[PDB]
Amino acid sequence: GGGGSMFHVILFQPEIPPNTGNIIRLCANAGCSLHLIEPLGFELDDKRLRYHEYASVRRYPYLQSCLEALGQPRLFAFTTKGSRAFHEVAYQRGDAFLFGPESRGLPEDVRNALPTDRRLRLPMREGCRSLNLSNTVAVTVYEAWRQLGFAMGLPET
Amino acid sequence: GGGGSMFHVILFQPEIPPNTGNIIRLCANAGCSLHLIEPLGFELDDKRLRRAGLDYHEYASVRRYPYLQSCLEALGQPRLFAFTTKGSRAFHEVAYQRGDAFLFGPESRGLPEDVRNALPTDRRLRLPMREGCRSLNLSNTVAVTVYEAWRQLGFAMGLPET
Repeated sequence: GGGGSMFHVILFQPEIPPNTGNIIRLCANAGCSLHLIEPLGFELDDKRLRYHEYASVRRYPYLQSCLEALGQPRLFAFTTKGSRAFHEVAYQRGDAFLFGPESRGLPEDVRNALPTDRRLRLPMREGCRSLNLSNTVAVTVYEAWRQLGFAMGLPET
Repeated sequence: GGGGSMFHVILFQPEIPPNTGNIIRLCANAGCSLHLIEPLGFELDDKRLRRAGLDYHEYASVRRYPYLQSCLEALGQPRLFAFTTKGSRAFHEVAYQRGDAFLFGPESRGLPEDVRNALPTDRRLRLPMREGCRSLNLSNTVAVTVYEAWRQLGFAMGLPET
């Protein structure tokens, strides 16, 4: 209902309002909770992407405040610097997924607080541009959701 | 056998440029060609793509057509799947294969009824959703669709398959 959701999506200092808009819609369709680590590059009444599709959007001053509030969930970081392909992991309910901001990496110190096998990467072809952040989150969430059989409800608390 | 990209992504009358900006990056990363059925809701041509920074290898795979049928003929009539909320079959039940083409409707309207029904029922696919939700963003739908099909092919990166 408000944190008993399937996965937790954590955006570290996101910068571009439409991306976060599209991630809110994605988390709604997939039953995930969304968490934003300040500072943000936009305020949360802008540009409404297109009542309460968004009310399930928490913001926090620091990564650690978010993770305390969530109960220290199993955490994976999704970075181009990953040591391991995202699809090799056995995801499970309550896992948290941490993504960096659009125009920069996730800080070195955040990435290195995670075990090596939990710094994950999507298949990035050589010489290519980065993927859009929202598409990255969608692909990550839908792969983890697929491993759970696209389960819709139980529990919906 | 006449497929030199992994998949073919076809946008029917795309309206919102950032969605197509995002899908160009996804197709480049996954090794897919991208085809846009006119009219578009925005400007797109090789000069604009070059002003963005794409060189010949990258924007040669981004092409426009007048009609859906003109596009399919240019591709050799590949197996075609259409991705819609009115689909009958869940998108993850298909066994995809190299050279498959994926058709997506516009942001505002979804595919024309006559386009959707031109396809066999078992190739009208839907993505899973919470009950009573609005569709996913068009570029998220494409990303999610392509990466599931690509996962089935082991994420083969530019493998020299015929």
